[PDB]
Amino acid sequence: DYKAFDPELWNAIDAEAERQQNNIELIASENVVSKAVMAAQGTLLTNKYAEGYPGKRYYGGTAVIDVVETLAIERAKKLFGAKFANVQPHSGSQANAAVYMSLIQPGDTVMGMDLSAGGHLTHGAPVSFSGKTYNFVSYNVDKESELLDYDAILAQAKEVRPKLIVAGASAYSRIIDFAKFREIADAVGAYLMVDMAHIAGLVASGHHPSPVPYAHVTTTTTHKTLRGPRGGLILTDDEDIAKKLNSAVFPGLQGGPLEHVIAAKAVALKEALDPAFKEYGENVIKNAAAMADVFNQHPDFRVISGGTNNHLFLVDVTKVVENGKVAQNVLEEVNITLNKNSIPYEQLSPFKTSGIRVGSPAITSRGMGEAESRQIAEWMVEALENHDKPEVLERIRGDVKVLTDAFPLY
Amino acid sequence: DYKAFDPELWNAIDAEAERQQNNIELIASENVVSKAVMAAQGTLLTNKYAEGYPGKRYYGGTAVIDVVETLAIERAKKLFGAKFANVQPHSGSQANAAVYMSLIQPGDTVMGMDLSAGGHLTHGAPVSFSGKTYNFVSYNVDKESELLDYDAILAQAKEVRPKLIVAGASAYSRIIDFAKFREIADAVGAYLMVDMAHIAGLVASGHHPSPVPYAHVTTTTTHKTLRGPRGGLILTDDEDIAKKLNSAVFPGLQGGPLEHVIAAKAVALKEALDPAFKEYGENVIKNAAAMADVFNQHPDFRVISGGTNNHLFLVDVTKVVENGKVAQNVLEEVNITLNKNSIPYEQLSPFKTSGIRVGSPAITSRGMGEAESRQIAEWMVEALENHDKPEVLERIRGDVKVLTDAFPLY
Ligand SMILES: Cc1ncc(COP(=O)(O)O)c(CNCC(=O)O)c1O
Ligand SMILES: Cc1ncc(COP(=O)(O)O)c(CNCC(=O)O)c1O
Repeated sequence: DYKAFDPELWNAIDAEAERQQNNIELIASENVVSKAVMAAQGTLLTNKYAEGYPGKRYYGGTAVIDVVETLAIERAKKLFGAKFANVQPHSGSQANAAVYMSLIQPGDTVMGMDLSAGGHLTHGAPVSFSGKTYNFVSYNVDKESELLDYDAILAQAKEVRPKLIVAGASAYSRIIDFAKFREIADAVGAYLMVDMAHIAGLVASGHHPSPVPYAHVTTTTTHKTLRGPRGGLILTDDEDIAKKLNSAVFPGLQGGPLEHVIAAKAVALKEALDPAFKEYGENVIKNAAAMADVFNQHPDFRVISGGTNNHLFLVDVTKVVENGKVAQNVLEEVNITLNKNSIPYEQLSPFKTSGIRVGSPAITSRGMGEAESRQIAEWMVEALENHDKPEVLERIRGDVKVLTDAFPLY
Repeated sequence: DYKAFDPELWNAIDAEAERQQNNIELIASENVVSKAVMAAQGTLLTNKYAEGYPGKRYYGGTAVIDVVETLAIERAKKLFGAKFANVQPHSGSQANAAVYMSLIQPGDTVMGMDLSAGGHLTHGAPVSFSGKTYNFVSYNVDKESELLDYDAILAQAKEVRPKLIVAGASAYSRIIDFAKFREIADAVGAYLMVDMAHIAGLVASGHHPSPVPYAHVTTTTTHKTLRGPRGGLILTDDEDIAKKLNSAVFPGLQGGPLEHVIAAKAVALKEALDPAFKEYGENVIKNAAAMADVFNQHPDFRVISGGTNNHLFLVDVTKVVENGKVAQNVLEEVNITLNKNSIPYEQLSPFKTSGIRVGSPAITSRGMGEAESRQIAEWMVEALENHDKPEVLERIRGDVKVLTDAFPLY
């Protein structure tokens, strides 16, 4: 009945479902969640106000909510090996804000990865509250290797004297050495915060090393590789920091939490505890590597750092099309959606960029394997090399429908 | 059948659905959303990253999200009579942070309603980002009348000279005069921001005059009287302000918006544009006045300000029990949920308080009318008077059950 009351809206919703089905989604930060995760978010837990924490709420009627939120906290702790977790943050951005509010004061100096080399807005962009409220100094990757250089970062930290060093990225493909990051922090008396949003699913699956034992605080989105609902999570092993973080999230930054989304976080966390989640990780890794190999081997394309050891990579497209916006547009013409992306030391406009970013998680969740991944990468190459040949694009689009038909979304 | 995979979680959701069904929910900030609102939040829109705004997004394949977000925006504009809307804020709290970021600077001075008299945490509590970043100086209500004194407030503003005045409350039962707050702001060169979270539904129905033509910026939750999903929303008629508001929400404070929630916002807003929504407004007013009438007349209970012209009211219970907190524990024992609440010039610990806050929107959304409202108040009065007599509560509990069964939740 309700779809009949509001056809403009439900038309659009059904349209997005079909668009997800008919597109090869390579946006590295997307995934395809389980029906269970969506169903948890679609429940009447949305009607409950629950300011406060389990056992100390500011409203009655919260005993069941407590069981739910407590499930979520305990499942995170268990899955990531942390002594404390906070599952209330609305987003990754909010989780990160809460941590800054807990460990440093406005105007304090913070080191963060450079936007262009893979850092997130909340790691010090001047347009973000992060850059506005704190004095962020950025570190980069090496210009020749495109890898983190832990000695250079140490040398810079010794000069800069930060209160906090932030590690983690949106577009770095290689394994990060968290033990080195903590060594660096320790050497200049800084806190270390790790934002593992992109890699949390791989930390869970055993395919990326955990920052949890080395960071004072670890943040993540519950979406992305962890294949959860859209939201945030915070972890730590320090009881005192945990009190500060809890106060920072509420009443410091947020009001009432989204308990329906929290339910959905509990769902996702239990899915990631299942042994099958190790299989998903292994496949995420293989699928991304297979796609990258195609570009490595092709002479007109270069993969940043020469490859990947996680779920994503970047490709410099500028020998074949003008810039990354162009490549993003062309691939979209063949129902392959990704995002243009700055590469390290990017020479072009931020609105244009020299690169594209590709990820495996969504296709891996639809059940695709190495060969499909390889084929996709061939079609991307082919579409960019023939971007001005409508007839080729038309043909690729049809080949892609065969593949999407063959691995249905749900 | 995924519920079989996680029975702890899903049993808990069932428990909460039965708690909500067998409970008279009088927490004034709660409501009961339509199946359609829940369904929209349970969609696969949760899979989609949409940093940016309609037409100017960071990622590809966002043409359908844009239709959905544009519906929410267009509906908020039609419904509230505003020229601009931003529907991305994750919460009421995030919405208010964004306005401050847009209109004033850290350290600037702001007047907002005092917490004891029903201002919100984000209107200046020293444990909120609001009081930590900006110099909040509170106005109160008259000590006698327990009403807002616009003369007193004008004079205080003339001493204080705030950059911004914030009006709106979580616990004031009377009409707020937004024309007066704007003439007050105007007299000192201040912006006026109204946070209408509690009354947005009544504004929507015509039962409370609107702040929108008087406030430079209006904020609200989408949950509460507007009967929508948990979320925030921001309105203005000034274009230059709108641009800032948008930059503040993203990349200023947030990252990716919750487009499934935004779909749900769109749903709720079309519901509120339906002429049936005015009938709901009407009953919300009446049901609250009826529950309030019972306490006025009872000699052991005073109702703050003497009564109400909106969806809520406060009651001093200290005659009959020690404090608000105790009231709340007792009433919960008969399946009546509300919250303890400071009364103006609260004497007692804020962990205790002298009052209860009562609201009609949830019970009105279940179909109850004046007789049931009145009866519910009788039951409350009765349970507080008989608070250590378990055989009585047991009886009230049973009579409550008849009424909850009679007005089933969905
Ligand atoms: C590392 C990192 N941290 C925080 C966030 C922010 O999360 P919210 O959008 O939930 O605020 C992101 C999003 N990154 C977007 C991307 O790479 O596509 C991120 O990659
Ligand atoms: C006036 C007002 N403004 C903002 C908020 C905060 O919204 P979020 O909780 O979505 O951040 C509230 C919550 N008020 C809680 C209550 O009345 O019980 C509020 O009452």
